[PDB]
Amino acid sequence: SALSEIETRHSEIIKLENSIRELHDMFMDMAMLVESQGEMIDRIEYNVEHAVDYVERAV
Amino acid sequence: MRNELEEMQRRADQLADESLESTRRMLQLVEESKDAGIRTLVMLDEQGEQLDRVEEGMNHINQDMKEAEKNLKDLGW
Amino acid sequence: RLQQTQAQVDEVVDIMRVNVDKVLERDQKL
Amino acid sequence: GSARENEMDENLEQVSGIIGNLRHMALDMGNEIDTQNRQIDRIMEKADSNKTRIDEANQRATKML
Ligand SMILES: [Ca+2]
Ligand SMILES: [Ca+2]
Ligand SMILES: [Ca+2]
Ligand SMILES: [Ca+2]
Repeated sequence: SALSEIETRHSEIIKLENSIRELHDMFMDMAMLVESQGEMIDRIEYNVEHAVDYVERAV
Repeated sequence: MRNELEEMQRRADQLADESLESTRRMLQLVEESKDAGIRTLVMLDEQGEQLDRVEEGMNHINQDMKEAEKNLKDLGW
Repeated sequence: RLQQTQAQVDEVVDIMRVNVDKVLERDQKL
Repeated sequence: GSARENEMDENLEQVSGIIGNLRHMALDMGNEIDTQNRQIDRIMEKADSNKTRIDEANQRATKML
């Protein structure tokens, strides 16, 4: 029974590690995803700022 | 009987040793998650302000096109 | 106390999955 | 043994506290993204509206020639 509670406790430890690992992988994916979009927004901000200048000079 | 008790104890020990190693790995995985999470919040905050500037810039364009239209209306075109 | 952790982690997982779905959506708008 | 059990217990206590921060971070993230998604939607709309008016102004002008 001492061994028995270690054995089932062990299974739950492993289950907990799997979830934590899944959670860690999501937190890494999110950051990659947001970083990538950081770069798409740099170009949009640049394209827009120049369209602003264009329209302003033309009027 | 002594062989059986010793076998059980050694199994308990070793299973417990693996549960410890697992909690150590958990600790590295949550620590790193926190850092990724923090990094994400900082990038999102930066990008939030970038999107504000873009929206403002679309509002700018908007108002200058109202000037252009008022000019065309004035010139009969 | 172990049990309160497994459920706590699976809640964050659910929350991060929705969040990642929104950001795939935000990726599509850009 | 008790040095192993005590360490396993401090580790888990520590993981738990950090899971609590991760939940808080994931929720803020979610909110900030909902807000930026609405904002992106107003930007897309305004960019398309801006481009229609640009094309129109030019087409009116091209009649001047
Ligand atoms: Ca940037
Ligand atoms: Ca850049
Ligand atoms: Ca045997
Ligand atoms: Ca044996």
